[PDB]
Amino acid sequence: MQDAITAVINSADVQGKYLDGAAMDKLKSYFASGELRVRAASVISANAATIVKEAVAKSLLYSDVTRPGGNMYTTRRYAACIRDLDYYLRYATYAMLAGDASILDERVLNGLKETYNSLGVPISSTVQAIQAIKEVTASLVGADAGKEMGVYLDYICSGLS
Amino acid sequence: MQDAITAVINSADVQGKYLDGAAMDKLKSYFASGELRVRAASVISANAATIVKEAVAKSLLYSDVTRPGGNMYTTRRYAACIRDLDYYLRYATYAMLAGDASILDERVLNGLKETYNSLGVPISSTVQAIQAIKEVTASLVGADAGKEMGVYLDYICSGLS
Amino acid sequence: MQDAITAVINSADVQGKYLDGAAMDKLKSYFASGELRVRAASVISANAATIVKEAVAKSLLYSDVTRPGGNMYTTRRYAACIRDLDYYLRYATYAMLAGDASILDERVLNGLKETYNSLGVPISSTVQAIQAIKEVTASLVGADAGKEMGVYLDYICSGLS
Amino acid sequence: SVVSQVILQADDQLRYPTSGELKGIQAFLTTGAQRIRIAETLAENEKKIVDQAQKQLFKKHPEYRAPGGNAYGQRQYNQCLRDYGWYLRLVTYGVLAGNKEPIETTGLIGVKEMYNSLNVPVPGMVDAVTVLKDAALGLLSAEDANETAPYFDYIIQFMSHH
Amino acid sequence: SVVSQVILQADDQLRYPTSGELKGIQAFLTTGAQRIRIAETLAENEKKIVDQAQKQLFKKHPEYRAPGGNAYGQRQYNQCLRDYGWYLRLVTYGVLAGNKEPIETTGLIGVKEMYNSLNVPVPGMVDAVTVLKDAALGLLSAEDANETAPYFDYIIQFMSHH
Amino acid sequence: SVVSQVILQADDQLRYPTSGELKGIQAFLTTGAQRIRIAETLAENEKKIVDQAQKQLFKKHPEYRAPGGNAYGQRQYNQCLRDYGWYLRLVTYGVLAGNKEPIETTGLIGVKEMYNSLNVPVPGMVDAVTVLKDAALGLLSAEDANETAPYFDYIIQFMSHH
Ligand SMILES: *[C@H](C)[C@H]1/C(=C/c2[nH]c(/C=C3N=C(/C=C4\NC(=O)C(CC)=C4C)C(C)=C\3CCC(=O)O)c(CCC(=O)O)c2C)NC(=O)[C@@H]1C
Ligand SMILES: *[C@H](C)[C@H]1/C(=C/c2[nH]c(/C=C3N=C(/C=C4\NC(=O)C(CC)=C4C)C(C)=C\3CCC(=O)O)c(CCC(=O)O)c2C)NC(=O)[C@@H]1C
Ligand SMILES: *[C@H](C)[C@H]1/C(=C/c2[nH]c(/C=C3N=C(/C=C4\NC(=O)C(CC)=C4C)C(C)=C\3CCC(=O)O)c(CCC(=O)O)c2C)NC(=O)[C@@H]1C
Ligand SMILES: *[C@H](C)[C@H]1/C(=C/c2[nH]c(/C=C3N=C(/C=C4\NC(=O)C(CC)=C4C)C(C)=C\3CCC(=O)O)c(CCC(=O)O)c2C)NC(=O)[C@@H]1C
Ligand SMILES: *[C@H](C)[C@H]1/C(=C/c2[nH]c(/C=C3N=C(/C=C4\NC(=O)C(CC)=C4C)C(C)=C\3CCC(=O)O)c(CCC(=O)O)c2C)NC(=O)[C@@H]1C
Ligand SMILES: CCC1=C(C)/C(=C/C2=NC(=C\c3[nH]c(/C=C4\NC(=O)[C@H](C)[C@H]4CC)c(C)c3CCC(=O)O)/C(CCC(=O)O)=C2C)NC1=O
Repeated sequence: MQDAITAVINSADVQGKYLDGAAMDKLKSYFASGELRVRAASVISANAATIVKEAVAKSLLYSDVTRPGGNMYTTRRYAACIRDLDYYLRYATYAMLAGDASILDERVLNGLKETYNSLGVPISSTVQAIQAIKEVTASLVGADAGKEMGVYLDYICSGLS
Repeated sequence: MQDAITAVINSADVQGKYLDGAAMDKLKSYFASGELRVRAASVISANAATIVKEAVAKSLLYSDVTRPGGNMYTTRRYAACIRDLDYYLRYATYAMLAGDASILDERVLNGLKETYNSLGVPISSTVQAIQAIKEVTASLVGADAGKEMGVYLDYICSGLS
Repeated sequence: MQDAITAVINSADVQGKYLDGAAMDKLKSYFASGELRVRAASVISANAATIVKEAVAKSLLYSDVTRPGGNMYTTRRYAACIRDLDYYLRYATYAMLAGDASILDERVLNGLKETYNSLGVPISSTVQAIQAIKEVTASLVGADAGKEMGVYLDYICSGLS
Repeated sequence: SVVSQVILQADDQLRYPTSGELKGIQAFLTTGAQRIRIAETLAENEKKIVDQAQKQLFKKHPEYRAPGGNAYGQRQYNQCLRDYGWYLRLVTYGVLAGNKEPIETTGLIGVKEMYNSLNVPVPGMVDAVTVLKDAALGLLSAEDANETAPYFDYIIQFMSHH
Repeated sequence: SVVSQVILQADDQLRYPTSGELKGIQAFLTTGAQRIRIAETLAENEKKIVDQAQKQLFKKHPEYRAPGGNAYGQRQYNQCLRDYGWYLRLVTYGVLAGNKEPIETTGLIGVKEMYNSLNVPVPGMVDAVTVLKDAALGLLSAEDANETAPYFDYIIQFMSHH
Repeated sequence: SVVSQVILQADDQLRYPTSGELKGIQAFLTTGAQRIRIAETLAENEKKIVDQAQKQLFKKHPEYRAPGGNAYGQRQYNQCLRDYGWYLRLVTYGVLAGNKEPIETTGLIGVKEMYNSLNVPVPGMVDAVTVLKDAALGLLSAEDANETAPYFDYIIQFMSHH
């Protein structure tokens, strides 16, 4: 994985260059965004279980997905689904903190689509729940932090589709 | 794996239904077949080595398969082949006892065809030997148990082809 | 793996035959080549680091490969490349000693091309370095041993292409 | 069922089932008619059983249907009754299989994680299945009640422990 | 052969062969002419060797060719003689390789499982190879018989154990 | 950087970053302006810094530019100056990242294997970076020199210890 600083450093290193003005401007942007990112990470950590249960209530409960024939039927599958959502929120928070999506490619999305397809986990419904996580999260961390989290939750969704 | 009872239960569960009359009739048939299945399993267990050596004598011995260039040539390959036949008989007996072929899909056939084709193990000759196992088994457990064992030995053969 | 003797034995065994005159002639050739092979193995072992160092200097140093954007840039990749060359020399020496390339198929080339293409390791430059290893080795072990080593170093190159 | 369990043990040990294991299977399979009678009696009486059970449950726990309670309001209360019918159905599966496996795989593994996420009190579920057991066993003969009680008990113990 | 054995040990230890291992290879490769002479002598005399051996074998074990015996009847007896020629052939491979490997991989791993499945007595095979050894070594010089005896002994010992 | 370090530890423990870890990230990110000033000062003065450094290096080690020395001749000497500029650049990366990671992954893992293969003395590299440190820190304020010294020291210690 890389965070936003290592990403800019790597782009320079592979050219054998010191960081130029444009590169330093990218670092300045990330350094200045520190308070935003750290506060949002603290809020999400403190509210992680609530965010997931509210997202599930909005997007999945009382639907076909939780009835026999649906992929959340059986307590075992219900719990597995919740666990997935716990994962997506935690890893999106990592990526938001890092200002970089690489940890998502390396540790979330790698072979995930094939795993779901083999098991019959519905992509459409999963993406709907992640989108619900995005909106619940935004209601708590505010508009500006909500946008950053939205980038990385959207990233996971795009990677599944 | 499932046995015949769990298979009927699962068909009901995925619909969120109690077992109806047709489902209960399937269970009744399986419960009534208990004596047949248990007796056959005891006979096969007691005679497992004899069944395999007699099948081999009928289908593979004195043929091209056991001469140089054939896949049973060398004591190492001869013994490996016997071991496969021991497997097929034991797992077919499990499936017969369970009244369900799922254990064959999960624990015998999974990746087996690919394994044989990579090693050069002849499918045709393997199927001939399993068919010989079916007929020797039938001679010992009788006509009726012989039919049940035949279903599951045939299942393995179809899975290889 | 097989050495030259086991290869000839296997060719006879799969036919169920004693070794005929032509087969014995192959064995005689290998037995007679013993002094050549053992001396070369001793020389290469004693000079393995020098051979690789000199090959790299001839084929890779001061080129695009060792500058940013090239696959040997960074001390980590530089050292990994050297380690590969150490491998190729050692396994070619095994194969030369055995008078048989099977150890190369089994322990060097197996999945190697795919590994390199996944990592972005350049095949062209690797093959150039191995060819340089061939010429440095030939300068030390002489013309006759050089030819034998050349067979197995060329074998590795063909396997990468 | 009982049969699968024996087979999994045998396969683990690379062996045929033992004479003892086969005798156990034989004994299980001769008890089929009783198990089917129990399953059909519970199925036929589901509405009556669930009604008796929910009446006792909410007499003990009226707070569940008061404001702020998890079963407050008709849609939520009706979903509780739905769950009740589902656990009764799982008990019939257990009785037919002769073991807890179909109950565990469908209704117990992850059950605490699920109901916690739903804000349904797990001790409430323990109390619910306890009076479900009372209602169901009351419709069976003494012999059949004894056969059936451990399947309810398994659910109750599972929801109580760890 | 001796060469591949050294190479496998070296590879296991991520190293070149040692000076000692190389000296051992050198010594093995200069003994090639002797090994080839032994191999050709046994090949040339196969029919005579197997005939002497089978005569002694069935003088000791006439029950093998009596009714109910594994070698009863011409087809079965001839298959024993076939096997005899195969083990003689494997011994020549062992002598050429300078180790037991070609004998073991073709004729010893799984040999007891095979002959048990065929109802051929493994102690009969031990006795068979013992008198095969006698017949074969009798046609070699003292020096060559000493070189060759360990390959027969390896077969005999393998079939006696486990 | 410091941020990814925290994230990797948290992920290893299947948890969110702790309040303590987040405080540490906050403190790091407010020190960005200083790190950028240091990086730009070293970049701007690269030629001057490398010149002072190489002058001191080859005063101590004239044998490196004598016949048989690794830096004998203009092409080789110029490649040394090239390497010098590269390590100065890696130090600026370390300062910006707040840890040694960008230095280690690009210029230290395998560094001894590389320079040994090039016949460049590793103790010469230790001496080279020592006087590079001297030259670079001399162009910074006292505060910034203290901030920057540990990144040079890490290189020096790495190249000293096996
Ligand atoms: C919930 C929104 C939906 C749902 C999900 C569901 N997922 C699984 C099983 C798996 N999910 C994962 C996912 C991950 N594992 C990881 O390590 C990571 C990464 C950080 C992820 C994203 C995996 C690997 C599995 C399979 C292995 C396992 O179960 O641990 C299931 C269970 C499928 C089954 O029957 O076994 C389900 C039900 N299903 C839905 O319907 C939802 C919309
Ligand atoms: C005998 C009828 C024929 C024959 C068979 C033969 N098989 C192999 C090798 C393998 N067979 C298996 C099969 C299984 N392994 C399992 O765990 C199971 C399932 C429960 C099965 C069915 C496998 C995995 C192998 C490869 C690994 C191993 O050997 O254990 C061989 C040996 C091939 C070789 O040269 O290594 C042979 C000879 N060959 C015949 O000619 C027969 C018709
Ligand atoms: C009734 C005795 C108790 C009660 C229950 C109650 N449950 C819900 C909501 C849900 N229940 C389930 C249950 C299951 N899903 C399964 O796969 C299985 C296994 C067979 C079960 C048992 C689910 C998924 C829901 C969520 C909605 C949906 O069906 O999608 C409620 C609704 C309110 C809430 O969620 O809090 C209630 C009230 N409440 C009680 O007080 C009783 C002790
Ligand atoms: C003769 C000294 C003894 C003897 C032997 C005997 N063998 C058989 C039958 C078979 N022998 C083999 C042998 C091999 N297959 C191999 O791959 C190898 C390794 C090189 C060997 C040695 C086989 C496969 C057979 C089966 C038939 C076939 O060839 O397909 C018999 C036939 C009767 C029987 O099977 O019982 C006999 C009689 N019997 C003796 O008494 C001797 C001690
Ligand atoms: C100068 C302070 C010292 C010195 C150095 C010197 N280096 C070389 C040649 C090479 N240096 C490198 C260096 C790197 N490759 C990398 O990926 C990295 C990491 C960022 C480094 C630092 C390489 C690859 C070379 C080889 C040539 C090439 O660029 O392809 C020389 C050349 C002579 C030689 O190889 O021996 C020298 C002289 N010599 C000193 O005395 C100093 C202590
Ligand atoms: C005995 C068999 C065997 C081989 C052959 C082998 C090769 C080998 N080379 C690798 C990497 C590598 N190989 C090189 C090689 C080079 N890059 C260049 O530009 C050069 C032209 C070249 C040197 C000649 C590089 C740079 C890597 C590292 C790639 C990376 O991780 O970025 C890797 C990936 C895993 C690792 O780094 O250890 C393997 C497996 N490993 C083995 O076990």
